[PDB]
Amino acid sequence: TSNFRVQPTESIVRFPNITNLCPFDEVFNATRFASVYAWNRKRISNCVADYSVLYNLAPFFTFKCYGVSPTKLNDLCFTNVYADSFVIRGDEVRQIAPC
Amino acid sequence: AYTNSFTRGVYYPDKVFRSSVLHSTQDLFLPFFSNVTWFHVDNPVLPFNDGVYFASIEKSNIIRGWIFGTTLDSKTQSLLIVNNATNVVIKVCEFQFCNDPFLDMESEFRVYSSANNCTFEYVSFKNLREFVFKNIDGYFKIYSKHTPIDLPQGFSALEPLVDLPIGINITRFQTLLALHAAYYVGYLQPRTFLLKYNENGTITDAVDCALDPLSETKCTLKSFTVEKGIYQ
Amino acid sequence: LSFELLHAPATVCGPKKSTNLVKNKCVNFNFNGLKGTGVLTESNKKFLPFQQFGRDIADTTDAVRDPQTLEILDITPCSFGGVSVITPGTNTSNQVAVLY
Amino acid sequence: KQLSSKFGAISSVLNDIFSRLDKCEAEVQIDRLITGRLQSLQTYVTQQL
Amino acid sequence: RSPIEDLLFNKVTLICAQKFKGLTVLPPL
Ligand SMILES: *[C@@H]1O[C@H](CO)[C@@H](O)[C@H](O)[C@H]1NC(C)=O
Ligand SMILES: *[C@@H]1O[C@H](CO)[C@@H](O)[C@H](O)[C@H]1NC(C)=O
Ligand SMILES: *[C@@H]1O[C@H](CO)[C@@H](O)[C@H](O)[C@H]1NC(C)=O
Ligand SMILES: *[C@@H]1O[C@H](CO)[C@@H](O)[C@H](O)[C@H]1NC(C)=O
Ligand SMILES: *[C@@H]1O[C@H](CO)[C@@H](O)[C@H](O)[C@H]1NC(C)=O
Repeated sequence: TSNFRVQPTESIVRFPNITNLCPFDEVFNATRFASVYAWNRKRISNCVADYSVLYNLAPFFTFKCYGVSPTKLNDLCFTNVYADSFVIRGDEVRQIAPC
Repeated sequence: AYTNSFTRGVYYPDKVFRSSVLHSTQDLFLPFFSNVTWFHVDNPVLPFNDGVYFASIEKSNIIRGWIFGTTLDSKTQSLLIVNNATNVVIKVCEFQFCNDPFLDMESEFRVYSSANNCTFEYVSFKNLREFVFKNIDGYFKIYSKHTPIDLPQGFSALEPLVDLPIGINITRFQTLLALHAAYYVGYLQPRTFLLKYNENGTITDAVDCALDPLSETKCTLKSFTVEKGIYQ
Repeated sequence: LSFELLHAPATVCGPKKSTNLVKNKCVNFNFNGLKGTGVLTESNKKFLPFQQFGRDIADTTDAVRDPQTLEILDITPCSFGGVSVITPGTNTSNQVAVLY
Repeated sequence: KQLSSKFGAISSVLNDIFSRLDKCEAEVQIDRLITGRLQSLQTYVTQQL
Repeated sequence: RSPIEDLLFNKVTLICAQKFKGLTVLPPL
C-alpha cells in the first residue's frame, strides 16, 4: 500500500561556542571607502554575525544575492567570509555581476 | 642527478572520510614514475608552478626552512617558514634577503637583514620527511608525513599539518640548509588518481591514470584487478 | 560579501542557541548548517584529527564530528520499510493482516 | 552512483538545497533533480524488464 | 543438499547502504 516512517521529535543545534562579535563597524560604518581600482579586502573569521545591525544604516537600493538566500543567512554557517568595499555610480550598480 | 619517483606524492584531496570506497579524485598529485631533481650537499633557486613536492632523507637536522616569493626583494612580498629547533613559525610580509641565505646553539638567524610592511605572521639515513606545497583559490596548504626507513620502497600517505589563507602568488622556490644530506624536489601536475581506502580509513595504494594503458583500463573498470578479455 | 561552501570547519554565523544532544533516539540534527533526520549512535571507527564529517558512495553525511565535544557519531536513517496488507477478498470478509 | 550524481544542480543532496535556497528559488533545482532522477529510475526499470 | 550440490552452492557468491536508500531485496518465495 504505502511506506511508513518514524517522525522526528525535536531538533538539535550543535554550533561551535563562539561569543565574540564580528567587527562590522569598521566595514559598514567606516569614515571613508576605497575605489574600484584599489578595493580593500577584509578577512572576517572566528566571530558571530547577527545580520541585524546593517539595516539601521541606510535603506538598500538592491539586495541581490547569488547562491545563498537572504532569508536563510542564519541557518547556514560558513567557514570563510571575504569583504570587498568600494564605491560606484548609479548606472554602475548593475555591473556588480558575473559575465 | 635525476632519479625517478614511484608511489610518492599522494595526499588526502578532501576533508571527508571514506571506508572501502574506490573514489576517484582529480587534483595535483605527483605523476607516477616521473623524473625529479635531487641535490646533495648551495641552495639553488627553482620556479614554483602549480605545486611542488619536496622530500628529504638526512642523518641530522640539515633543512632549516624554505623561501617562497616572486622577486625576493623589497618590491614584492615573500613567504618564509623557519624552524629554530623549538617551534615552527610562519611569517609572510616584505623581507630583504641576502645573496646566500643560510643558517649556522641555533642562534645564527641571518636569513634577512630587516623587514617592513609586515602583513601576516604565525607562531605554532633513518629519517624521512615529505612536504607538499600548492596554491589553489589563494589557500596555502602544507602536507606532512614522517616515517622511518634511491627513493624508499612502499607507499606513504601525506596528511595536512597547517592551513594558511595567504592568498598571494608564489613563483620562486628556494630551500635553506644548515652550515658549520640530500633532498628530493619535484613538480606537481594535474592528474587523475584512483584512491583506495580500507576499514581503518587510510590510503594503501594509488594509481596514476595517465601512466600506462593498464591504469586506464583500471580507471575504466573502477578496480585494481583486470580479467582476461578486451576492454574499451 | 564573498562566501565559500562547507569544505572546512565553520567559523562565522548567527548566534543560534546550541542545545544539548541526545543519543539512540529519533531526533533531528543541525551540524554546522546541514540538517537531516535519523538517530545518533556511538561509533567504533577512526577519524584522523584533521578529518571533518565523512561521506559515502551515495554522497550522504554518514558520520559527523561534533565541534564542541570532539566526539564520534554516526548518522543512520529511521526504521522504515514496506507494509503488506493481506486481503482474502471483499466479498469474503473485512479482516486484514498487516505485514512489515 | 547515479543517486550520487549532481544532475546539473547546485548540490546532489536535497538537504543542502533546502538549507541554502528558499523553496521558491529551489523549485527549479528540485525540478531539475526529478527530471533525471525519474529518468534514471525509468532506465533501471527498463533494464530490469 | 547433495555433496555435488554442496560444492554447487559454495561456488556462487555493502547491502546496508543500498537498504538505507530505498532499495530493498525481497526474499525468494
Ligand atoms: C557610525 O559611527 C558614528 C560615530 O559615533 C555614530 O555616531 C553613528 O551612529 C554610527 N552609525 C550607525 C550606528 O549606524
Ligand atoms: C631522468 O633524466 C635523466 C637525465 O636526462 C635520465 O638519465 C633518466 O633516465 C630520466 N629518468 C626518467 C624517470 O625519465
Ligand atoms: C604573481 O606573479 C606572477 C609572476 O610575476 C604573475 O604572472 C601573476 O599575475 C601574479 N599574480 C597576480 C595576482 O598578479
Ligand atoms: C588497522 O586495522 C587493524 C585491523 O583491521 C587494526 O588491528 C589496527 O589497530 C588498525 N590501525 C589503527 C591505527 O587503528
Ligand atoms: C568550547 O568548545 C571547545 C571545543 O573546541 C571546548 O574545548 C571548550 O571546552 C568549550 N568551552 C566551553 C564549553 O565553555
